[PDB]
Amino acid sequence: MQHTYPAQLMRFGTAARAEHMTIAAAIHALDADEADAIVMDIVPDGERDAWWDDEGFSSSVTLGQLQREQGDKLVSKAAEYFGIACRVNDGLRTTRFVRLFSDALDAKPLTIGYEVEFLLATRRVYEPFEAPFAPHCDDVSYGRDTVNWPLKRSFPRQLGGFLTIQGADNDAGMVMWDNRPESRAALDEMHAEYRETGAIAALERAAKIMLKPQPGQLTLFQSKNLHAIERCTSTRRTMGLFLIHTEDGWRMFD
Amino acid sequence: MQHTYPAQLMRFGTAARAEHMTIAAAIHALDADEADAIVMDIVPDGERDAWWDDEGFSSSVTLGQLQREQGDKLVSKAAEYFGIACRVNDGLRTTRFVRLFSDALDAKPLTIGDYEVEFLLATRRVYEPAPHCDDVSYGRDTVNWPLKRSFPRQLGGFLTIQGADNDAGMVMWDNRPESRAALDEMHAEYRETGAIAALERAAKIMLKPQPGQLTLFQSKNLHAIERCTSTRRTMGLFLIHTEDGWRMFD
Ligand SMILES: [Zn+2]
Ligand SMILES: [Zn+2]
Repeated sequence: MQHTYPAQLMRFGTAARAEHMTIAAAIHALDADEADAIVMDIVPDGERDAWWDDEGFSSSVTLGQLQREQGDKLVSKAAEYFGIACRVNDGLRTTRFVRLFSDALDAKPLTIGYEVEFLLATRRVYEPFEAPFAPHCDDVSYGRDTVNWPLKRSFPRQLGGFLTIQGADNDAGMVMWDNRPESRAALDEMHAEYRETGAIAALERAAKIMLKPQPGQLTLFQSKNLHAIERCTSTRRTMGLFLIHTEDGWRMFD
Repeated sequence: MQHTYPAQLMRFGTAARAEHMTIAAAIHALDADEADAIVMDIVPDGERDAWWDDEGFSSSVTLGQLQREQGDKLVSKAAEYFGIACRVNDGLRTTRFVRLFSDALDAKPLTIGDYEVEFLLATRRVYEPAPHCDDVSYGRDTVNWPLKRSFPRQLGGFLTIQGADNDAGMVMWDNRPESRAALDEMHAEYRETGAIAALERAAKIMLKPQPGQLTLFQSKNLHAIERCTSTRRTMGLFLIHTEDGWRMFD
C-alpha cells in the first residue's frame, strides 16, 4: 500500500479538485484523460536538497535534443544518446526520484529493439534568460527527420513529471494550453510564427492553465499539450522524466 | 620487452617471407603498406580454449551489420550497437585478445560523438558447417552514414581458436572496391552470372590460418572465407590508425 499526498487536479476551464492521492492514482487519472495536470506535495520542507544530491545522479543528451537532429547527425547523436544512457542509468535507477515511479507503477526504463535503454531522467538547471519564455510539446514520435526517426508511434497520454527543487525569485512557473500540435514540423512552424510575429495566433483561441509549482511539488501533466516555462529571474532547479503506458507496462525516459 | 612470434608475411605476386616479430612490428609493416597480410603464431597449443573462455567475454551487432541498415532502421540498429558496446566493452578490454592490441599499439576503442561513446571492441565468432571488403566508411545508406573517412590501411585481425577439418582458410584478391555500392554491384554480378569478371586475372593470396594463429590483413582488399566442413571458431576486430592513435572496433 502506497503513500498518499496532497494533490490538485486541473482540467481546462474547471476549478482544481483538491484530493489526497497516491502517485499511481494521479498517473491513472491522467492516463484516463480525466485530468490535464496534477500537482502533488511530495517532499517536505528541509528534505528537498536530499533528492537533488541523491548519490544516483553522480556518474547530458535528452530525447528532445535527439529529435532535433537529422540524417547522419541523427545517427551520430543516437549513438551518443544510447551510449550515455547505459553509463548513467545504473545510478539513475537508484534515485529516489526514479524510484517514485518504479515503485508506484512498476515502471521500467523505455527500451528500443537485444534491448538497450533510453536515458531515465535528468536534473535540470534553469539560469535567468531574458526572453518571452520556448512553447513546445513533448511526444516521443516527434522527430524532425520524419523518415529516419525510428519511434513512429504517438502516445496520446504521454506524461511529463517534474519535481521542483529550487524556485526562481519571481516564482517562474508553467503555462499549458489546450492545443496539441500534430508534429515536429507543426511545432517548428509555430516557432517561426513566434520569432516573426511575437505571437502564435492559434493560441488566442486556446484555454490555458497557469501553474506555479513550488519546491517539493511534483507536477504531472499531459505533455502533448503545448506548454512553456516562464522567464526565471534567478536559478530554478527541477528533476524530471516522461512516461508512456506501453503494452508491457509503464516506461520512463528523458 | 614485448613478446616475439613466428610470422609469415604475404604480398600479392611476391614470395611469402618468414620473419619473427612483435605484434607492433607486424601492424606497422601492414600500416606502411609493406605487407597485404601477416599470419603469426601467437597462442601455444595447450592455451587456446583459455583465450576463448576469458571472463572478459562473459556477456552480436557488428559494424558490418550496422552498415547494411538504411533509414530509420539504421538509427534503431545504431542505438542497439552503441548500447551493447557500452554494456560489454569494460569486460572486453580485459581479454587477452583485446590486450594484444591495446598493449602493442596503445590502441583504444574507436569513439564517436560532445560526449564520446565507444564502438564495440571485438567479437567471438562461431562458424557451423560472396567476397567482401571492410572499410569503416562503407555504410550502404551513404547520406546517413556518419563515418566519412576511408583509411586505406584499415586492418582486420582475427585469432583462430578452432579450425575446420578441411582446413578451410581465406582468399584475398588484389582488388579494392571503392564504396559499398561498388561491392553491392559485384554481388549482383556474382549472383547473376556466376563470377566477378574483374577477379579472374587479379593477383590473389591464399591464407590457411591454423588454431593459435593471428591473421592481420588489409581489410579493404576483397576477401572470402572458404566453406568449412566442421565448426570453426575465431575472435576478431578491426584497426584503423586515426589522428588520435590506433583505434579498435568490430
Ligand atoms: Zn515539455
Ligand atoms: Zn573482414
